[PDB]
Order: sequence, then C-alpha cells, then structure tokens
Amino acid sequence: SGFRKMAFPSGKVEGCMVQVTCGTTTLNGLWLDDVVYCPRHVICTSEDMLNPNYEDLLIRKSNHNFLVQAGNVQLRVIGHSMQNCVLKLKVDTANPKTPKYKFVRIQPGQTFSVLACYNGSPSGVYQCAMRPNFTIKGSFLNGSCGSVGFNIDYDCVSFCYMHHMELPTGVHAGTDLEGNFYGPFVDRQTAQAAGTDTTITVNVLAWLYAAVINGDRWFLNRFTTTLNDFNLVAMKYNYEPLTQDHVDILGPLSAQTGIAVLDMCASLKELLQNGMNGRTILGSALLEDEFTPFDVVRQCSGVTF
Amino acid sequence: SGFRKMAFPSGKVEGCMVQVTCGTTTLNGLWLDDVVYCPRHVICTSEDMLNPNYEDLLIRKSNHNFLVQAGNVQLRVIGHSMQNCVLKLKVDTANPKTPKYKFVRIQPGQTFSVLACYNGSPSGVYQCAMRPNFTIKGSFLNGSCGSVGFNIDYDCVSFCYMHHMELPTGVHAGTDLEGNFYGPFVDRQTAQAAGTDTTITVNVLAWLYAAVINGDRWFLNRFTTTLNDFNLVAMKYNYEPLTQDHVDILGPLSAQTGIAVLDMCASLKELLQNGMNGRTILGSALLEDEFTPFDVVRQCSGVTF
Ligand SMILES: C[C@]1(C(=O)Nc2cncc3c2CCCC3)CNS(=O)(=O)c2ccc(Cl)cc21
Ligand SMILES: C[C@]1(C(=O)Nc2cncc3c2CCCC3)CNS(=O)(=O)c2ccc(Cl)cc21
Ligand SMILES: [Cl-]
Repeated sequence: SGFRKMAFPSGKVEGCMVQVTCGTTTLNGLWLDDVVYCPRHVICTSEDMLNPNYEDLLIRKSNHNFLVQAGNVQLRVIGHSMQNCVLKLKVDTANPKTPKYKFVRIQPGQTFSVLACYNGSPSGVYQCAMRPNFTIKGSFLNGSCGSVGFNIDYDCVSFCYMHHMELPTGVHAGTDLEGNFYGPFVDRQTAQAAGTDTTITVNVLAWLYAAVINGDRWFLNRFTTTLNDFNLVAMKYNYEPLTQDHVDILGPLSAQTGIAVLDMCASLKELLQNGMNGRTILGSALLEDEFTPFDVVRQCSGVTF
Repeated sequence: SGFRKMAFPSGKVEGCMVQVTCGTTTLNGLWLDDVVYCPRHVICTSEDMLNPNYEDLLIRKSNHNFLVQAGNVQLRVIGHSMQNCVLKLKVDTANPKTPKYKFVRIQPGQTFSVLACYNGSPSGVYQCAMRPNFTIKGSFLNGSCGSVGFNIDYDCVSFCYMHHMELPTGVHAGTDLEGNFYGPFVDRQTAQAAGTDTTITVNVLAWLYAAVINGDRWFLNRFTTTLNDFNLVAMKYNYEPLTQDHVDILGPLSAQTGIAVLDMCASLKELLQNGMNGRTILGSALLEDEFTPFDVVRQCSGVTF
C-alpha cells in the first residue's frame, strides 16, 4: 500500500539529452536517431526576442553555428530545418541509445513525467499534469528550455512536451514534439498571461477512489446524485464539467471499491460545500487533481517498464 | 520558478535492477560489479517468517538454488554470503552498466529517491524521507522487496535504502545496503509497530525559506524566539526538537533571504498556532517536511524573488 506522486523511470529519456548552443544562448536538445530537437528560440538574442522573424534569423545560420554536445562528445550538425516552434538539427551520428518512441499530443487533464535538464545534463524528474488552461505547474530555472515531458507505454516512450517558457505567475508553457504550443502562447518576449485555471474533476474523483483503496473512507456517504446536478455544483467551484466519458473511464475503480461514480460525486459535492473539517485524504488537506484514472490503476497494480 | 517534489533521474539505478528467485519467493536485487544484493528473506517461506533461523536456512542452499535474471539473461551464481539482513550473491558477470557508487547510511530527516520495481523491472520513481521513527511513507505493493533508495549528487549514486517490509499502518521499513535495519525493526513477522511519528522541523523551516525565495512572505511576523522557547512550543505539536546543528545548517538559506533562523522559527510557531486561514504555501495547505535544507538549495534559484 501507499500513494505517491510517481514519475516514470527516466533512463530511456536520459540517454537522449544533449546540450545545444547557438551564439550566447545555451539550452537542451532531444537526440533521437540522427536528429536533435530543440526550441527554435535558441537562434534568438534578447534583442530578437521582442519581435523575432524566425525564418529570417534561421536563413542567416549555417550548420557550424549550432554546437551540439552529447556528454563529452561534440556532434556534427549536417542540416537544419524548422517545424513550427521546434528546430530540427540533422547530425552525423545516430543516437545508439535511441529508445522505441512516438511523438504524441496530450489533452488537458493528462499527466506526464518531466526530466528537468541543464546543459544537456538531467537533474531531476517529477510528475505533472497539463492544466485545463494549457499551462503546467513545473519547476524550471534558467537553462531548463528544451527539457521534455513523456509517458512510457510498455517499452515505448511517448514524448508529449518540450519546455519553452515561464509565464509571469511562475507557471510554464511549451509545445508538443512537432513544435505546436499547448495553449494560446507564442515564443516571443511580449505580454502573455495564463488564463483562469480550473480543477480536473475526473482526476479528483480518481484520487478519491485511490484513498478508498488505501483505507481512507471517512468522506463516503449514503447519497448519490445525477450528472446534471453534480455539474451545476462543480461549475460553481471552478471544477471542469464531468462528462459521460469520464464516468465510463472511472468504471473499473467503481467496480473495485463498490462505490458508483455518482455516489463518489455526492462525496465530492459535500467536500466542496463543507471542506475537510480538519481531516486529510492521502496526507493532503486539498483535493488533488494530478492523478488520472489510469495513474491510480497503474499505481494500485504495479505495472512495469 | 516553481517548487516540486523532485526525484533524481533513475537511469543509473534502472541498469542495476535484477529479479532474484529462491523456490517460490521472487523479489528484486541490486547488481553492482559481480555481486547481486537482495533481502535475505528471499530464502524464507511464509512458514519461516514467524521465527526464521536465517543461518540454518542458508546453510541448506547451494549457488544453483538462487535464480538471478537480468533482463532476458540468466546470471550464474558462483557464491553467496549473508551480511546482516542482506544476501550477497556473487555472479559470473560484472554489470557493464555499473555506475560510480557508494553505500551510505542516512539519518532521520534525510530524503532520497525510490525506484519502485517488480520482477526486476522498474515501474516508478518517487521522492521520500527517512521519518524520525525510521519508517518511510512509500508506495510499495507485493513484489517490491529489494527496491532501492538513492541520491545522485554529481555523477555518483549513493545507495541508502533497500526495501524489506510493510508495517501494519501501511508504512515501510528497510535496511541500508550493508543489511542494517533503520529503526528497531526485524525481518521477522513479529508484532512490531512504528513509534509515534513526528514532523521534521529543520525540513519545514527549509521549505518556508523556499517559499520566501520563490516570492511569498505572508506567514512572516515581527517576532523572534529563543531556541528553547521554540522547542517547548514545537514539542506540543509533535515536531522534532530543533538543535544548534539544524540552526547552523539553515545558515546559507538565512543569508540568501535575510531572515534569521530564530525569526523563521517565530513564523513557524505562529503557523502552528493559527493554521493557514485558507492560504497555501508553495501550493500546499499543510506544512511540508520532506525537503531538506540541501534539497531546497539544489532546486531553488540563488536569487530570491
Ligand atoms: C526567456 C524565455 C523563458 O521563458 N525562459 C525560461 C523558461 N523556463 C524558466 C525560466 C525562464 C526564464 C527565466 C525564469 C525561469 C525563453 N523562452 S521563450 O519562449 O522564447 C520566452 C518568451 C517570453 C519570455 Cl518573457 C521569456 C522567454
Ligand atoms: C511479507 C513481508 C512484507 O512486509 N512484504 C511487503 C513489503 N513491502 C510491501 C508490501 C509487502 C507485503 C504485501 C503488501 C505490500 C516480507 N518482508 S519481511 O521483512 O520479511 C516481512 C516482515 C514482517 C511482515 Cl509482517 C511481513 C514481511
Ligand atoms: Cl544523512
């Protein structure tokens, strides 16, 4: 038993991290086969960041302007191209440590592991979720740009995030591995703000089921509710609407604990209207929303990679 | 910006995990150079667990009774010896993926990363602390015995924990890599219970300094305290006594933020008395004690906001 915020083992991703330098900017790159993927803002100075014309900045660069370092070895750049907000550096050597991989775009509410890197060297791994407002509450300092988010499905690494920027509120924004930003963000030094965030309802419910599996049942009650009445309640507390898809997805956890999804919704309704009253759930005084229904099933079953 | 519970990148430890089988029992082993380290209870049946005579059970075993599997390869056992509660299996192949390593015994309050494994296969990584009562609040199911705790400051892996058992309250007990248990526990199914746990005061203080660094000061006050008056109050809330060593260790964080340790102790005294009043500190409604002074310096910026 026990319930922790758990990240995937990072080893398959550590073997892909490289350092990319162009001029005075140094950031992280992802080396898969003979290509290094990194944020295209590596070609910008602080003067350019105000209003960059990325194609115009890129046309002035040659292959030898990009310095790529893998461990203590210098990789030779033999080509370069831009795809959305990501730069693709063709290198001479294929990464012998390239794992089985896919590039996947995730949806808000989905979780992933972040391997925080500085100078192409991994320093930490943590778990987080794509918020409904498309930001992530990460932990990144200067030099972390190019750090990646991923999930592991059997032996295949699914890369879903590449770090690009920090917003004024201390939250983070980035792209998928095809360079498409999550959220209405741009890679420029301009006024940008995170939108009003909401709580991931299906994830809080999954975490309530995890608490029941771990022996925390004080919040259970005899009541049930309807999906229409619960959504009228949830909308008042800045919770995301719960759909029939979310109810279907919580089916296995409902069968394991014997608590119907709308039965658990009535517990969440009472927790939202009354609070915890000095109590905790899984060592937390807040309702936790960064564990998906699948994360809960995985952690309470022991799936390996 | 941001503050997350962050684990070390697990790759260097993933390349050491093996599966160890003796009869009907199967658990995890740590393969470093030509030795596999695993809990000695791998030689026990559930009938041997009440009063096992390990020396008598071990003398009846030969090298070929121990099945060690590394990935899809069978390792040949050429020797075996017991050191305290750990079994050391001499194998015929040195692990080519052996990182630079040390075995270190940690003290209560210290944090480390746990690579949870099943059948010699890593499933997840999380951060945790050695509680004052020598237990850890982990996430471990049946088959996780032999999973290890470690730190990776610089390029050297310091192994500090090997998982052995779950106590009746759902918390976990284990040994250092020399087989010495942390706490008054035994690898025996005896009526043993964790002592009453306490909050790691020096770690809560470190985490309050992390919140100041990230730009938050709502909890500070104009008061100070003597160390003894602070300890008289702290012990009423089940907080560990703060020693002069802890005050010395908080020196760097005190210098960076400009807040004297005994002044931060005064904010802590007031937080214990008043609660948070609807507010959070670094996204938490509870006072966090699983970040050491060293973890805060490692994660946080050197420039206070
Ligand atoms: C400076 C950069 C950025 O956010 N880097 C970064 C990323 N993560 C954390 C931290 C920073 C910087 C200092 C704090 C900590 C560069 N990326 S960008 O998308 O071009 C961009 C766009 C706009 C702005 Cl205002 C900054 C940036
Ligand atoms: C049975 C074992 C144990 O706790 N395994 C285990 C270890 N970690 C987690 C989980 C379990 C079990 C199922 C749930 C989850 C084996 N280790 S031991 O030190 O010999 C020991 C000592 C005392 C007792 Cl009461 C049991 C055990
Ligand atoms: Cl220590």
